[PDB]
Amino acid sequence: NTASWFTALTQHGKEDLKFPRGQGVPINTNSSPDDQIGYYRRATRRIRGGDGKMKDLSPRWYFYYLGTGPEAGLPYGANKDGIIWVATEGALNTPKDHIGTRNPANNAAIVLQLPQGTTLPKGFYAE
Repeated sequence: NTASWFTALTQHGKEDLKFPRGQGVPINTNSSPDDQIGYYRRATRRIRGGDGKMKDLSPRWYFYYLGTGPEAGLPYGANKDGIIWVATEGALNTPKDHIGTRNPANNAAIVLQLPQGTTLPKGFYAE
């Protein structure tokens, strides 16, 4: 009943999303150095195509702070298909339930922006 705080990263290539061991956490001025840790979750959608058959759209990757979201129970590093982990140096490996997720009724999504020098895999674009 709740959404990611940020807009999604859309996967346009065959590469899966992945970041080096200090990159990938979206910028949020209303968060602290301890909170800068979370995961991206892949969300695939299916639509009626041109032949009338079902077809997959491009996968979307949504960021959630650690301890929040559809995989709030997973500890950092947990093995699960469709889940990739990110953290910045100094972040605390504790659940961020104090941040939680977004209610689109009273909060717009934060435009996802990565800090200067973030290395993305092929098929991903940083605004």
